Amino acid sequence: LLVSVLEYQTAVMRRDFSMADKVLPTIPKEQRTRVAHFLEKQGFKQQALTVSTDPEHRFELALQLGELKIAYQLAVEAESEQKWKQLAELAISKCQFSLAQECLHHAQDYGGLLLLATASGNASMVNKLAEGAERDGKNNVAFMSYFLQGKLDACLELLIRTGRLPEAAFLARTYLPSQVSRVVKLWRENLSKVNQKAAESLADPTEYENLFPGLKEAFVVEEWVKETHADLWPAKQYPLVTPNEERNVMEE
Amino acid sequence: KRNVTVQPDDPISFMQLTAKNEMNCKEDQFQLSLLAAMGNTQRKEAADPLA
Amino acid sequence: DKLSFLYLITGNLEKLRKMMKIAEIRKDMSGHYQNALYLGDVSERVRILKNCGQKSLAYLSAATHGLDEEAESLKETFDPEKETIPDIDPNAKLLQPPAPIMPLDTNWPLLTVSKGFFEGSIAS
Amino acid sequence: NYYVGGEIVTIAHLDRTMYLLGYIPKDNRLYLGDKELNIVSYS
Amino acid sequence: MTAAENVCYTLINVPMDSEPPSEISLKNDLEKGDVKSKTEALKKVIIMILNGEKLPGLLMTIIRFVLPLQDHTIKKLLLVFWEIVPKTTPDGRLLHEMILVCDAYRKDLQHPNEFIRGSTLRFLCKLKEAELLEPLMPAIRACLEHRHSYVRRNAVLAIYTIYRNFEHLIPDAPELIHDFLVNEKDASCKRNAFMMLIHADQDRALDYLSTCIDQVQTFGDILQLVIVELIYKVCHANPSERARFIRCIYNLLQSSSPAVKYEAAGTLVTLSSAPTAIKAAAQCYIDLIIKESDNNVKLIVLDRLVELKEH
Amino acid sequence: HPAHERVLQDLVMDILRVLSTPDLEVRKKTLQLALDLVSSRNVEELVIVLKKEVIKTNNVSEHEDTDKYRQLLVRTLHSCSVRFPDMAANVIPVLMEFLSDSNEAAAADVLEFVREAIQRFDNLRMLIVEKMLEVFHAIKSVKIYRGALWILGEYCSTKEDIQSVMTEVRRSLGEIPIVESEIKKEAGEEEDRPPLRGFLLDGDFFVAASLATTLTKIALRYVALVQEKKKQNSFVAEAMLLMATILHLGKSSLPKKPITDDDVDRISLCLKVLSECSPLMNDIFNKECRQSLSQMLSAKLEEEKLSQKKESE
Amino acid sequence: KALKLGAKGKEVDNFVDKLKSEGE
Repeated sequence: LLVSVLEYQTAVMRRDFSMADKVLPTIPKEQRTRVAHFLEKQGFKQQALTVSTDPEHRFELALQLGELKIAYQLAVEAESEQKWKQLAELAISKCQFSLAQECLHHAQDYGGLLLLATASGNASMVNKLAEGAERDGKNNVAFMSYFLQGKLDACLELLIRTGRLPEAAFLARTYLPSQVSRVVKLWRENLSKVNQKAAESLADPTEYENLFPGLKEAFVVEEWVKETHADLWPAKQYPLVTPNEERNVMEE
Repeated sequence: KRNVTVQPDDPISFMQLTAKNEMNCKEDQFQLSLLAAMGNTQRKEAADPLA
Repeated sequence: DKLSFLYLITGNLEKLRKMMKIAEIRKDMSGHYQNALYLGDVSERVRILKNCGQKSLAYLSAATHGLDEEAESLKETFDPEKETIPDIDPNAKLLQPPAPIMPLDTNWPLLTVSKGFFEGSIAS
Repeated sequence: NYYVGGEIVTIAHLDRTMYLLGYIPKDNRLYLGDKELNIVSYS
Repeated sequence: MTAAENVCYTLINVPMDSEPPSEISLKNDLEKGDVKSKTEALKKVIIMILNGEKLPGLLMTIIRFVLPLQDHTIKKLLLVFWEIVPKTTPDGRLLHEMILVCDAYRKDLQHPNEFIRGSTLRFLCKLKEAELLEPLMPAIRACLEHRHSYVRRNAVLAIYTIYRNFEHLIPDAPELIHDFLVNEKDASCKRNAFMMLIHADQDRALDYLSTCIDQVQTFGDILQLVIVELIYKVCHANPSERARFIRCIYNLLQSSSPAVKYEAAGTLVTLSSAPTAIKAAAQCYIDLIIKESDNNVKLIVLDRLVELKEH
Repeated sequence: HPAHERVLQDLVMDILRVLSTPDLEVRKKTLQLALDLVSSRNVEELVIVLKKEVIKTNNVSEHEDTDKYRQLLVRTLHSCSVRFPDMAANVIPVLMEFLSDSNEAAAADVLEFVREAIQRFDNLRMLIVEKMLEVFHAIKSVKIYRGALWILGEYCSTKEDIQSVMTEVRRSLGEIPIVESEIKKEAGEEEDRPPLRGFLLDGDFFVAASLATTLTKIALRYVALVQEKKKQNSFVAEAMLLMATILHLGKSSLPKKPITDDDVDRISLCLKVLSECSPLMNDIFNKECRQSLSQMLSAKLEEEKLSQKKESE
Repeated sequence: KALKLGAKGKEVDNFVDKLKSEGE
């Protein structure tokens, strides 16, 4: 039981920091973590951070003090997803959204990245998130991120690649009428392996145009939407944008 | 076996909005234990009750 | 969740808006926010974020999308000495969902495949 | 144990009842005796 | 229902060493025998019925020649006989002969011997035929006011089981047992009344507990255990009530009864996830493991510490 | 529960008080739970308590399960030292004293640990070789003796260590030539037979095949370390003499069982390798054998990770 | 006017105050 640790703790308890600072260099490195835990519980978190030699305890103290630079450096050394998540929460609370983005990426928190990118209106971040989420098999975040950008072709290919051919056909008919015949052929081919009669019953709009009323008009509307909505609106114009529920794109 | 694939319609847990003291409501273990002891517990997994 | 997705891919936005209200009643905040994303309803997204205590994200969403009255009301709830107000990117784009071209009110048209020899003869 | 500043710190777990004899600052050692007059020390 | 699907309260695997007594022999011993011969014949009949023999021809012989006897052993054996004997036809109708037995139950509920009343009330807890219970209800209610605690404690259990199975026969049972609980002095009667209220009307059980909550430490260990069971069930159904009962459960960690300490520690973990509450419960378990000499207790309480660690 | 694990880590020292119970299953579950709760914060205190319990098992000869409890403590200290390599330096010297134990199972678990530690932790090689040379003469089990010979043969890197191994092997064989020494002993010109000579006379020549492999490894290494040809040739000829005298003993009527043809082939192979001293044979004995151990240990660790990953996946 | 040491129930109050400090 080191005298120097007890003298330091006694000096801190007496609030004689001038004596504590003289005793501190006499405390061996191995015991500094115990002294730092004592300082933290006494409410001297900032002094605990300077004394602590334990990278985990320094990380927790840096988070509680909001010392984002020290917490970041310790999170890089520790390679722990849980430390990156805690640092991301703190960075969001301090409005350091660039650091929060980096921490959420290291934590593989694709939900947090989507939340940050949609809040900031950062279309480039949403696109990188979509491609990243698609590579890491987070297909829900990938789909949402492509859909929010209006990248309907990427949403359609994602549904085809995941084997969701019925949902891909519904998406194609609703948003991409030009792609319907391609998706229905793939859907028939896949359904034929399970139920050949059900596969033959699916109408292809290329063979049976009469079963798809308005599809020819929908192709003209799809080209019109691609030409007129090519550029994303500035986020500040949101109050001026009619919600999609009130828009009849076929009439426009 | 605990990593259920998160579906698009699954609830998003916002840990910042959850009160720290929400104990997950465990099922009443006494009543489950009594039903199990009497033999009236249908085994959850194997006997699909609609079999 | 599957029902909300079905209404989205069929273009039934009216029923999708009913699903958003059902998520609100069930207190499924994640499902409520997801349905508000499918509808492009930024005003409900701001309301959900405000109710969940996410003041910073609620302000960011309201101020970025030109909801100036809600953004001002949220701004008054920030302690000006301790809390930094987020800067709004003036180049932020509106992530509006695409409008349905041809909503799917009827079932997929099935060809009358000749009723298999058994179905046609037994039914009579 | 020792008490300092409201904290109790355990020095050692004793396997028998020991009695405190004294502390010698020069040796950095605390001395204890048992009922059998066995003397033990702790750093 | 087959005898195998029926509720079985008693199993007796006696080797039938001697020639299985003929139904005619049993009938003669029941009709003409002395009290000892009738007692042995009735024991044999009960064992035969428990082993799956159907003796419908003996029912009226027992009613006529055994039921009117005032012998205490025969009275108790008859309660076991009435527990196992088929009371209904295959089509679920009550046997006409059972009306004669219902009057015997009414007489036994009014018997001058308190142990006959108490044993009959305990038997009525196993009766599933509402038509047999309906004419007994006035006599069962009168047993709540009996001078002997042995009758009162069993009358509470009879009312509880009748209310649980046949609410329409005694719809006022929760109120009647609440008024009984407030006025009762016997610890076993209080426990049985409180146990009924936990299952039938938790709000009345909580109202009673709220009047006595500061005195729970002074109660007997049996009543403390049932109070801990109520607190667990109520706080599980309604998490907002946890804040009210934490202080009561923490006081029960200091109980003199090790059984109460164990149940209080288990309940405290369900009431609070706070580090201080978990530490207090875990220390109580460690202290039980160290102080209790029985290895069964040590191993099972160690498993509670392992379950705590899984969180 | 990962949220509760950290709270139980603070209670590890209280859980270890359960080791006062004499029951082996209670001790086994307690040690497993303590090992699963080991962290960087409590490993040092845990290792000190486990060392004290190991030392207590030497003084308390009376309990039937003392040997099984000793084996459990050794396995627990092994797993702690693999997880926390900084503790290995403190644990290894205490565990190596158990190589002289009559309990072959506890000594085998120690030997497997020492083999893994000497391969993974280069800084411990010197300490392990020095301690292995100290305990080598006290080893009673043939299997443990064979494993100790292999470790000394594979990891002796200095000229002094190689000479010390040769000296202890000679001491364990006794007077050479063995056949001439035993005939002189019978002519008068448990008899404390050096342990290796005891094993050979009992007919356990598989130890001699392992010794021939060890002597080949150390002789080839000695030739690389020593520049003086006369000393190189003397040491190689001495290693060959030890193999030749064992072959002569094994073919004689003196041992309880004759040497097997497979052990004769193995010792004859080692003699031929030492006679030719080819660079290919030197690479096989001094590099490829150590690489094969490293590949086996990495493969075992990958399969354990894959099994844990299949359970987690 | 003697100094009173130890109030009955202080241990329960200290436990409750600790639980409140832990957010319960």
